[PDB]
Amino acid sequence: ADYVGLGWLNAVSSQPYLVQALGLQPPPRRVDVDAAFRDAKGLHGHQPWVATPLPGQTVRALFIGINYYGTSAALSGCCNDVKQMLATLQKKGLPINEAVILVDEDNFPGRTDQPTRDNIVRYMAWLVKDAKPGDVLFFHYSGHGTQCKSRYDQCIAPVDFQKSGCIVDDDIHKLLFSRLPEKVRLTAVFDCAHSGSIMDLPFTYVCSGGEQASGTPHMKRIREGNDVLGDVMMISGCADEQTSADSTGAGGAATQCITCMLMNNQSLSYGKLLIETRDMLKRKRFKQVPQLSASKAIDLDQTFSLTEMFSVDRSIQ
Repeated sequence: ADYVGLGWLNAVSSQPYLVQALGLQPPPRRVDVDAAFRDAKGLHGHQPWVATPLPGQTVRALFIGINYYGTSAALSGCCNDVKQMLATLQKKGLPINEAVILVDEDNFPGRTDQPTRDNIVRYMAWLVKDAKPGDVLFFHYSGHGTQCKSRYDQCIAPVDFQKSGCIVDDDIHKLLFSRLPEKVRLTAVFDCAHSGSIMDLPFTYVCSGGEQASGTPHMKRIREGNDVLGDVMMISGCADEQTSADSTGAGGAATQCITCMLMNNQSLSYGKLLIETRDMLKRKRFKQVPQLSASKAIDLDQTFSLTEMFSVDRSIQ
């Protein structure tokens, strides 16, 4: 229960790891959200550490890390990403009331269960089911992203995807984002080397190579219409959108982005902080740059946090 003390902040690798593309999958079993929320009743997490509670706010968190041990899909770094995520939240004192940890690593302290399709679906429902105004939700996934046939969709691969199929981004959006009420904040981190999904969110900002701290970044609308009431922030990695003057991938970029953002001790804005994070990723030889997506156009002059509602950038329709 002292994840920092186990070396999970400072004594594990924070370097890129290899992620070879999973390859096209057969059609998945689409989510019945009713069943998911039914099967979530009676599910519970545990308090992973003690920290100073935030008055008027409760914090819930779901962490998923999948290494696919023993298979041709095996990855070396995804459970290690969850280690770093947990230790960073502990170091920064996020007062998590209930956490669920779905990892396939044995002897992982605090592990709740295996990251199978059915567990991922029902625990995604668990994360959002009790959400009241002021609540703070946190979600982290590190594992394969790929594509699956319809009846292509972007999807994530549970540890038992070979038997149970994948989970479509469209269904993740419905489980995690669509059922939040107003005045609830969620942060979702998706560390997928080979899916460019932003989980169908309407606004995004990519911190590409030409951005400068002395610039004035804004999010942009990329989808018409919106079904998310809550304040959802997503961090992922993507290809640099700056044109260069000059499948296998690097895993771990999104996790390094969020942990770096949190480890910065200076209360920087979203905008300034993403520049620092972009520079870190390049330094450490990651392929990706930071991508911040959201359910509202966030004013990037707002201070980064996990806990606060967004200040809306009224310049973005």
